[PDB]
Amino acid sequence: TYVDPHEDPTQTVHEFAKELDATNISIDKVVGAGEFGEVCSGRLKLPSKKEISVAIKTLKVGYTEKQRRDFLGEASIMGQFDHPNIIRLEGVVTKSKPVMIVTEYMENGSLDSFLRKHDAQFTVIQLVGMLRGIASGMKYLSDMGYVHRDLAARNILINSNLVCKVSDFGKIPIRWTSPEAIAYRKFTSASDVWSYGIVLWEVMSYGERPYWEMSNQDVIKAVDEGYRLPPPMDCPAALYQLMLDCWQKDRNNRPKFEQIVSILDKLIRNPGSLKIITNLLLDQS
Ligand SMILES: Nc1ncnc2c1ncn2[C@@H]1O[C@H](COP(=O)(O)OP(=O)(O)NP(=O)(O)O)[C@@H](O)[C@H]1O
Ligand SMILES: [Mg+2]
Repeated sequence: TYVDPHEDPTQTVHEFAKELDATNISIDKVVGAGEFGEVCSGRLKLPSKKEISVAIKTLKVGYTEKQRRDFLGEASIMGQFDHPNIIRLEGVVTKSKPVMIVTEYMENGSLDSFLRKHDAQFTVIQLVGMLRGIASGMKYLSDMGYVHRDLAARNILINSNLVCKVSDFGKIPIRWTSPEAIAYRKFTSASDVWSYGIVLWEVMSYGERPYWEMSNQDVIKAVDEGYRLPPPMDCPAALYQLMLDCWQKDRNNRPKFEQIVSILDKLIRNPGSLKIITNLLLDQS
């Protein structure tokens, strides 16, 4: 079971995060920018003396106490999960400044941008492998009682071996959010399943934006009317059906993450199944 960080004296992070000795951290280069400061790549020397690659996020100089709480709050969530398809927290640095969060390094970065650089260049089995990993991570998160609420290809990271891992544990990504969650903030693991369907579409579309640049009001209305994203080019029928199933109007009719993992495992085991190949499309009822 997950425990929601919220009134601890200062750190609920140390309950779920190792304090690292900064002598064990080396910084290589800046690789991104976040809400709270820079993201860099580097190396961590473990207590066993093994050295691994890591991503390092720093809290900007002159941070507000709210910024520090939000920053470290991500770590306090992430550190509750230990799963091959959820980004691994190596630890935090809080006893010296800048404050740091250290995570496993993912060489190929965010999944959406990675796929956009490789349009039509992976096999269907490679894409299904990516999707299976994401579903497996979500199965564990849902098992722990955690609703992600931001599941999107931009919040999945991918490593040198194409292994995909759920990231971003911080209103309202409209394009990724279930109709009931938009309508009245009904967030459940079934709303994450909806989001997963959108990620499935993103992956099979090589990082096309869901609903393109449609007005948000039109995304909301169109989906409510029963319209759905169309099958990506050369999309296996099995995978488009899985998207449609994730996008059922009635949240109780959507598959559970365990079922999604099972469906994808069957496609991996019987790759011939993927050879059957399938503007918004109306599929009311
Ligand atoms: N563990 C990691 N390994 C390698 N690169 C990473 C890692 N974490 C973050 N990055 C890189 O840093 C970028 C920004 O980090 P991210 O976790 O997306 O923070 P953010 O606050 O969501 N900012 P953005 O995604 O740019 O709006 C990502 O797109 C990656 O390229
Ligand atoms: Mg991000």
